Amino acid sequence: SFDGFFLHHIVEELRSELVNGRIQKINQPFEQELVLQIRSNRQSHRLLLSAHPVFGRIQLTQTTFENPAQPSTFIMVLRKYLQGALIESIEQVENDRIVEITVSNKNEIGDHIQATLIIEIMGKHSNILLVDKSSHKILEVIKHVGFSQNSYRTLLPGSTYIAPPSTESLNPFTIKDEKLFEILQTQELTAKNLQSLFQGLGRDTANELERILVSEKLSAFRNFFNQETKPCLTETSFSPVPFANLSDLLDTYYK
Amino acid sequence: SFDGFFLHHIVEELRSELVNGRIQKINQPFEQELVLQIRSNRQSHRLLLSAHPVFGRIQLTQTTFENPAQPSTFIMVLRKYLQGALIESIEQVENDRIVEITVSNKNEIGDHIQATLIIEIMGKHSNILLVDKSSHKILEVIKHVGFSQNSYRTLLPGSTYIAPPSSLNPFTIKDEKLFEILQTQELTAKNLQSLFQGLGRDTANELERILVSEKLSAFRNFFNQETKPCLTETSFSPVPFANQAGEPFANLSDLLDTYYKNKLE
Repeated sequence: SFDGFFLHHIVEELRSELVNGRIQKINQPFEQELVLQIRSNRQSHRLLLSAHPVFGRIQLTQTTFENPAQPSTFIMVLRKYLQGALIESIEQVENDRIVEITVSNKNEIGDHIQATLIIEIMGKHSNILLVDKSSHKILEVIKHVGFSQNSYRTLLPGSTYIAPPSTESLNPFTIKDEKLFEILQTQELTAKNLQSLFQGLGRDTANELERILVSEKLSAFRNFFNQETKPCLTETSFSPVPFANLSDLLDTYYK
Repeated sequence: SFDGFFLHHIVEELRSELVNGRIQKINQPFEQELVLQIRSNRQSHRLLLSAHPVFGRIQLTQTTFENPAQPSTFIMVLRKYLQGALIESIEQVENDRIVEITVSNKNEIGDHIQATLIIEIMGKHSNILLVDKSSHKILEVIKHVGFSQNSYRTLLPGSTYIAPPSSLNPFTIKDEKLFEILQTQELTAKNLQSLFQGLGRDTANELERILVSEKLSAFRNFFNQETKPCLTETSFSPVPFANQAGEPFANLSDLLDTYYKNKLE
C-alpha cells in the first residue's frame, strides 16, 4: 500500500508542488512526526513526514495539527537549518521507501549552507534525519539510536550518516529494455516472484501487476484472432494477416 | 502457412463469393487436385481443391488448367452429383484444416439429392471426398485407402465417412479458460500449438512474439502512467487496482488524509 510504487507517485507530486518553495514553519505534532509549512509559487502547503511505527508515510496534508507549547531539541536544531530554507530537490532512493529533501539556506553569519531532510520507512525501523551535505554528519534525528560497539550505524547528532542497506532486487521504473526483456521472457511473473525480482512492490501492487500482465495478454490474444483479413507474403510462406484477397495471394505464392 | 488460422480467413471469402452459386464444370487437372467452375452473383469463379501432400489447399484461382482427355471414375461420380448443383453452405470444421461444402441437386428423374464435398488438408493424408448427406457414405474419394490392420478408417466408395483423428479453438475459447491459460501456461510457440487447434508454426511464432511484446508494453505502461488516487478494500493505490473501493481523488494527499483520518484517536 505505502510501498515504493506508491511513494514514486507521491514524490512526483511532491517535487512539482514544492521544489523552489520556502520552509516557513517547522513543528512536531507527535513524537515521531514532522510537519513543515511551505510556501511554493504563492501557494502554501503542509507536508507531513511520519515515522509512525505502523503508519509511517510522507504526504501533503490538509489536517490541522495541535503543536506543542515548546519546541523539543530536535525541532530547534531543525529550524536552525530549515527555517526559511529553499527546497532544491525531492528524490526517492531508487524504488525503496526513502525520500531525500535537499535544501539550501543561510546561517547566522550569512554563509549559504545545504542540508538534507531524509525520511526512512524500513521494515524494522523508521526514522527522520537531517544531515549536513558537505560533511555527511547527522545534525538531528527523530529517534536517537545510541552508540553501540560494532553496530551498523550510530543515529546521533555528530555521527556520519550511513544509508540503509539495499537489496539485489531491481528498480522496475528504470530497468533497461534489455534486462527487463530477459526477466519477462524467462521468469514466472507471479506476484510473489515480482516482489523478489523488483524493488518496492507491495503485495497488492504485485498482485495487480501480475493481473495486468495476464489481462493485457488476453487483449492482445483476442485482437490477433479478430483482426481483418490482410493478405501478405512472408519470407518462406504467406499469411492471412501481416506477421487484395487471399486467393490472389496464393496464386502468386505458387509460381 | 495454410493452417487452420489461415483457413478461417479464406473460408469467409469463399462463403461470400460462392454460397448460392451453381457448379457448372468439374475437372481433375492433376491426380490429387479438383477444380470447380462456379457461377455466382452473375460472375464465374474457379475453385481449386488440392490434396497434394505439400501444396494441399482450397482457394479461388485465376489460373487455367489442362483437363485430361477423359474424366476418371472419380470425376464421373462427382459430376453425377455436382453438375448443376447449388452451393448451400461452406464451412470450416472448428479451426481444423477441414472444409465442408454442402450442395443440393436433382437426379435424373428430378428427385432432390444432397451431398457434402469435403477437403482435408492433412499433409501426407490430405484427401478430397464426396459424401452422401443422408446415408453418410462416401460416394467417391480422390485418394482411395483400403482396409489394413492399422487403418483408422477405410476411404473407399460405399464406406461410411469418418472424420480424421482430432486442443482448443482459439477463436471461440471463453474468457475464463483463456485467462487461466495465459496466467499459468508457457506461451512458447510450441506450447501454443499444443494448446490451440489450427496454429501452424509460423502463426504460432507470431502469436508467441505478440504476447511477449504485449507483456513488455504492459509492464512499461504500468510503471509510466498517470497518477489516479483510489482507495481499495483494505488500503489504497496510486492508480486504480482490481479491488478498488469508492471513487478516485484529486491527489494523493486527499486520498491519504481520508484513509488515515480516524485511524487513531
